[PDB]
This record gives sequence, C-alpha cells and structure tokens, in this order.
Amino acid sequence: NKTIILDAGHGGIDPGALNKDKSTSEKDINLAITLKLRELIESSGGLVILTREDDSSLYKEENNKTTRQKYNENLKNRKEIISNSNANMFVSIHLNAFEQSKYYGAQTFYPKDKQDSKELSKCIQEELKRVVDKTNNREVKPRDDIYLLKDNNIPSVLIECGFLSNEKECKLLTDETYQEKIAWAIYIGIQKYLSVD
Amino acid sequence: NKTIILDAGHGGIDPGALNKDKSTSEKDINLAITLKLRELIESSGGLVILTREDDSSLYKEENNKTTRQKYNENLKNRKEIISNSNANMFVSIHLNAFEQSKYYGAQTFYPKDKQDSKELSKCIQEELKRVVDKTNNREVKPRDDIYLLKDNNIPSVLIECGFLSNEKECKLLTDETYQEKIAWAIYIGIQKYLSVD
Amino acid sequence: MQKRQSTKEEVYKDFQKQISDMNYYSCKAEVEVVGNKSPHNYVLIHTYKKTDNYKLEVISPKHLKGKSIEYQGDKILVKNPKISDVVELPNTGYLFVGDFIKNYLQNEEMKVKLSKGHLVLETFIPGDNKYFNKQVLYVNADTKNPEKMEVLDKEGVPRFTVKYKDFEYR
Amino acid sequence: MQKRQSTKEEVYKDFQKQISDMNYYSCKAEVEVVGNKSPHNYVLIHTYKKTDNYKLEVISPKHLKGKSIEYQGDKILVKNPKISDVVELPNTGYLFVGDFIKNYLQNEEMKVKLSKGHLVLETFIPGDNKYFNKQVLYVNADTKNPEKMEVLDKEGVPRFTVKYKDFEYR
Ligand SMILES: [Zn+2]
Ligand SMILES: [Zn+2]
Repeated sequence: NKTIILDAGHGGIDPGALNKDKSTSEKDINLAITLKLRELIESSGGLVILTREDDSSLYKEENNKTTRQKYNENLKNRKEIISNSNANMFVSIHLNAFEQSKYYGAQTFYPKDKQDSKELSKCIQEELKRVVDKTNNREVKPRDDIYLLKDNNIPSVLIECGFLSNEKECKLLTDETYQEKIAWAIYIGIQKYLSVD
Repeated sequence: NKTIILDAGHGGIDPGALNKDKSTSEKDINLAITLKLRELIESSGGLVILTREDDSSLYKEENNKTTRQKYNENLKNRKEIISNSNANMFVSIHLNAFEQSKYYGAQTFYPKDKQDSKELSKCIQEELKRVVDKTNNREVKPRDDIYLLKDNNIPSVLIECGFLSNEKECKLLTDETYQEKIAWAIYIGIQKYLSVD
Repeated sequence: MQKRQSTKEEVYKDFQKQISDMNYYSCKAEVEVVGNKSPHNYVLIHTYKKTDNYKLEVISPKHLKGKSIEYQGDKILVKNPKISDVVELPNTGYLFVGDFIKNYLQNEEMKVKLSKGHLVLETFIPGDNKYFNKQVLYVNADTKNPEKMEVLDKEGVPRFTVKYKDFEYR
Repeated sequence: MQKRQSTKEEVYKDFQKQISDMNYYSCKAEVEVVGNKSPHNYVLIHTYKKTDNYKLEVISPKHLKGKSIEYQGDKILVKNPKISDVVELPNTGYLFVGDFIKNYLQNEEMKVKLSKGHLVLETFIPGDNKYFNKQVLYVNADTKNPEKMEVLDKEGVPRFTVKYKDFEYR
C-alpha cells in the first residue's frame, strides 16, 4: 500500500526542451507518460499524488510576472506537495535535449549520496533498458542540482525519458504506444524495487 | 507415466575405451551415470528398464568364446530388451576416446532421419551445455552405424558423456559428484522433451 | 457397547469427506520401484497445501486492457500482453484492494453493523498510513455477496472505492 | 409467513461460512481512485480459484536428498539444490505416484472392498500402458488415512509400491 508522487515536469507557460523545429515540447510528453504511469500504479492498488494533472503551472497570477519568478514559484509549490504528502516515493518525468543530435536514450538520476534512491533508480534504468531499448547502456547518474530531489526523506528519482534533440527518438516519444511502453518500464522498475524491501 | 530404457554401454569382459594409462574404463563410469539417472527417473514416477544393473555382459558361456561373438550376442540381447519392452524411450550412456587428447565435451547422437529422437537429443544436449559445461558448443549429430539406435519405433539417443582421452575430463568423469551432475542434465533434458508433448 | 460396523459405502463416503475437507497434509512415503532387475527404494516427504490463486485483469481503461496481476503463492505475475511481457516478483504478503476473503473471514478487532440491508464490516489497516487507514466492506445481507468496499484515509475520505458487479461463486 | 430477521452475528457468521467454502469466485470490480486531483476509474475482472499445491522432496537415497518436485498450477518446479538448479516446466495434467486426493475422491468406475481392516480402492489407469495398468489404494478403515498404494502392471505385478508413514492432515 504505497503512495507515490508523480511529477510531470513543466507546464503552462513553461514548455520544456523543444525539438529542432520547436514543434514538440517536454510539457505534453511528460504529462502523457505521467498519466499512463498513474494509471498503471493506481490500477495496482497504489495511490498517486500528482503535481499536475493537466497543462498548468503551479503559480498564481499576481502580475509581478517574472518568468523566472513564475518558474521558481512552480518549483516551490511542487516541493511543498512533496513535503506535506507523507508519500513513500517521488518520481519526476522529464526529457532531455542537447545541441548534439547524436545523443539518445532514457536516463535516470538520483540525488547524490542517497542510497535508497540510487537503488530505485537502478531498478528503473534496468527496466528502461530491458523493455524499451536493449541498445541503451546508460548508467544511473547522481545529481545535486535538481531542487525537487534534494532532501526529501523518501526515495526520489528523475527520469529523462529520451532526447527531443534526436529525430528518431523524438518521433518515438510523440507516439502514444511508445509512451505506454516507457510507463510500463518505470512501473516495473518501481515494483521490483518495492518487492526487494 | 513413462517407461524408459537406460543402457550402460559395455560390461563384463568388454571394457569400453580406456584412459592413456588404461587405469580407467567406460564400463564403470557408464554404469555409475546410468544408475544415478535411474534413481532420478524412478523417484519422479517413471519406470526404468535397464540393460545392465551391474558389471556383466548380456551373453551366456557356451565356450565358442569368440570375443567378437560375445560382443555381438551382447548387442543382440540389448536389442531384444528394446524390442520386447513396450518402452517409451531408449537412452544409451557411453564415453568417447580419440588419439588426440585435446578433444573434450559431452556429445549426443540420434539415429539418422528420426525426428523425435533428434528433438530429444537436442533437449539433452542443451541441458548438458547449461548444467555441466557452458563452454561446450557441440551440436547433436546423426548416426547410422549404432545398431541399438536403428529402427526402434521409440525416441532413441546415445550420449557420450566425455572423453577419457582428455586428462582433465577423465579426472572429472571418475568423480561421483560430476557423474551426478551429468545424470541431472540428462534427466532434465528428458523432462523438457516430455513436457513439450 | 459400541456402534455397528460401517458398511463399504459408509467407510468410503467418510473417506471422501475426510480428504475433501483436507487443506493440508504431510507424510513420509516409502516407495519401492520394480523395473526388470532389482527393486530400488526411495523415501520422499509429501506435502499438500490448498492455496489461494487470485487473478486481476484490467478491461476498462483502454490503455490497461488485458494487463493483469496474478497472485499464486510466494509469487506474483505481472503481465502486459501488448508487448508480450511477463514479470515474476516475490510475494511478501489483503493482497490487493478488493481482496476480502481471509480478512473479513479471519475475524479480529472489527466493527459489525446491520444497516439498510447491508452487513457493514470495518477494520483498521495496520501501518497507520495516512492514506490507507480503515477498510470498510458492504455485504448484501441477503446474498451475503460483497457489494462495496472503501479504503478511507485518516480523515474518513474514501481513497479507493470498489463496487462489486456480477458476483458468482462455487 | 417467513422467518424472523437475522441478527448481526447470524448474518455475519453466514457470510463467514459462505466465503470460507468458496472454491471459486468471479466478479467485475469498478474501482474509483482518488488522489490529490480528479478521481480516476478502472474496471477489473477478479477471479479466485482455490488450487492444489503438492511438494515431493526426496530424503533417503543420499544422491537424491534434498531434490524436489513442486506442482503448483500449470507449473512444475524441479529442484536440485546440490548445484542450486531450479527448472520450471509446464503442467499438462494422478499428478505423481502417491497422489490420491481427487482420483479416489472423484469417484468413477471403481472397485471398493472392505478387507482385513482396510478400504481397498481399485481404478484402471487410462492409456493401457503395460506397466501402469491399475492403481490400488489401501486406506485404514478406522483412521481413513491411506496406508499403501500399488501400481500394478498388466500381469498384476506391483511396479510401484507406496507405503504412507506419519500421515497428518488439517
Ligand atoms: Zn525538463
Ligand atoms: Zn562405448
């Protein structure tokens, strides 16, 4: 009987990264994968806490209106959802994009020096490899610059599902069936991590 | 509810092949593996028909006494045990020995152009690889010169468990625990073959 | 004095009843096997337990249709047939939300209430999870089939609501 | 006219009896899940079957000690712990020699005889195997526990003899 926070990274005025021609953004793909994953977890008897359920950002219009302020308030509000939830786990869904288009693959991250989160990340990365792309040999990497993963007291991981910078992967990431495959991989990773202890 | 013929190749006056120094023979190793395999199968509810249970040969002393005649009568008597048994399957346990000592590995054979026996042989060869020696890449080979495998009407295979010609393998083959491992591999191969249909 | 000897059929039917109600048995089996040569002897231990098997398969939300979870023993099977994936996981130990036999059977501390044609059964969920606090089952007082189940958080809000439709049993 | 209304405890105990004797159930489950946002709805099918689990582990002939075969469902587990090997095989369908529940329970054409303190039960083994012809079970007429079982070939010779020792059940 677990309670899991799923965070579709971005929303509202904040797209994420973009494709070369700026047709495709992180917002919508993150939300799509997160809602697929929500369905997997809830139909298995877990309770899901969402930071966002739709295309919105966690800020109020006070017309101070600094885009950097809007972004910062969004992050603070997501942090409070983590703090006040009494959840067992936090999973953030993003995508990556670099200037070099040759990079591809799903990549998981965990907050530096948190062992439980490293184990969870490894479970999810193994499932992302086995289910989505056996070609992918990426290893889990620590981070210390993701605010939402710092100092949470629960296992916390970020998943960058693929690169919008890569044309083949971008085309895959806009596909509802590929999105479901990724959600399946993440869900299985969570389930293995939870079955050990 | 299967009935299985196990044939420990050789016996009595007929040793099998021999080690370089002729200390070690096929007779005793074949009998040992065959009796281990008999125990595996019977404890699983199969009935075993043995050609030999001890160190004897299937001939009577009529003092005509041709060693070639003794050998031929032995083979005819084993053939009659196959013919008159109404068994479901026939497994013969031998060993090999060549002038070249570099050769090693368990090898299975099946009578040429009998499909069921080829399937059974493949099951046993796969288990011999997985259980006994992952190094071994031998493939099942057809034979048409083994009398006891010709024209039996039941799935029939010969297993040459290793080479006495090879010093490391010979030392292994005299070990009761290695013999049990081989029996286990053969038993599992039989069981997989029978589970398919 | 003592009763009369049982007939063939009375003893046989007693035996049938005894082995039918059996949920566990254990014995030592001494087996003699006789091929075409010397017999051989074996000793085995036979253990029998009658065990529960649950399958939950999702039909409605199209994304999940045909996905399933199967609870067998120490094992759990999680299946996504859309990609032909089967994952086996260990069972640590209600097995799922909607599982009512053996928690509402094996009575403990429990609130029982007879209200508006329903047997209402309430238990606390151990672990003091804010979200999985109390488990409430509504049973039809006439059919004794379960109608509804609610997992309530610590504030009494249903977090999970199971409505049972088309209930059949043997 | 009609009986009086059942009290709380009478309905509850009826429910306990009904779900305890259940060997199969099936239903449609409409589930509402309410996180911190909109509820979400799911439809599952729940299936329950109570299933048999048999374990045979060999103890006596030292070579076999600790080897086991486990019958669960559609699955069979064959274990040699001396090399830490576990093999999973499919179950096609008596599951083993010594298996007596559900063949001597589910009566068919069958010879029943009351002889010298034993219920003797004889069935033919289908397939007309020369070696596995007839299955004979000796049951203690007082304990109704099985004492002995013989698989006879077509000539009446026991090929398998199981003697049951230390039989306990729940
Ligand atoms: Zn992002
Ligand atoms: Zn030979």
